[PDB]
Amino acid sequence: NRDAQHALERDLEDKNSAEFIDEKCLNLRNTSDCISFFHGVEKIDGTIS
Amino acid sequence: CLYQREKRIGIDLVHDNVEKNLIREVDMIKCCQEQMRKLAQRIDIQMRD
Amino acid sequence: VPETWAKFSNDNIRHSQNMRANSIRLREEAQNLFDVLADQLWRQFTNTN
Amino acid sequence: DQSNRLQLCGAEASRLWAGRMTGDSMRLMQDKDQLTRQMQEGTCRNLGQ
Amino acid sequence: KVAQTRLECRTRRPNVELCRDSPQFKLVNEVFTIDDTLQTLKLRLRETR
Amino acid sequence: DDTLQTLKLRLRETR
Repeated sequence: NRDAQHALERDLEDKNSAEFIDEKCLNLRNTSDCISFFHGVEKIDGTIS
Repeated sequence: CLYQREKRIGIDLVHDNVEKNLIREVDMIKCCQEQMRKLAQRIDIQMRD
Repeated sequence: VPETWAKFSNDNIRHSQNMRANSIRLREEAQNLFDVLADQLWRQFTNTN
Repeated sequence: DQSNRLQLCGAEASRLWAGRMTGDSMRLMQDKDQLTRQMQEGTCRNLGQ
Repeated sequence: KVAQTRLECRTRRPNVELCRDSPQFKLVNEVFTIDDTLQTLKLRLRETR
Repeated sequence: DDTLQTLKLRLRETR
């Protein structure tokens, strides 16, 4: 049971980090600061899941 | 609510997630008003121009 | 002065269009600030709850 | 007479060409602005989902 | 700039959460389309000059 | 030029 709890809470913290990334991307606007250019668009398509 | 934390007596008189959440909320609201006021001053300068 | 029809500058118009574009940028900035600041305040409020 | 007619005809050719170019130029601007705005808000809604 | 800053921060997702979803498709789509938009705009600017 | 953009759209979608 403790091992299964560890697996569940692993997946919880992964989902929470994905949350934080998702709201930080949603908050971004045109006039918002901390924004910059990034030539690396064609390499973001490499994922796993 | 932060003033209502104070009359708590005993071993409960500690700082928790709720305390730092309230501090973060207070600082966020102060920064809210500061950003709005600076933007209004910029609008004033533009209107003069 | 030739006869003041051989002219193609009247720079007051250009300056005024520059100020109009700058004011449009300021208005868009204020609208974006409204939206993101209200959304951030809700997120912090529900986290504290 | 040929020189005078050629100069006047060249002036009116430049007339019609620049007038048609200026008339056509604004629709491209408007359509590109609308396309950019709509696709950005579609991206934001997809992020929300 | 909005597109590329959204794209860069979403590649730092954790391991199982690095997900190729429809927002990735929309961001890549928007980068390519705004590049083509920019290109035809400078071509028209050169013609008008 | 817009039909080329539509064809690129459909290419990426089908891929």
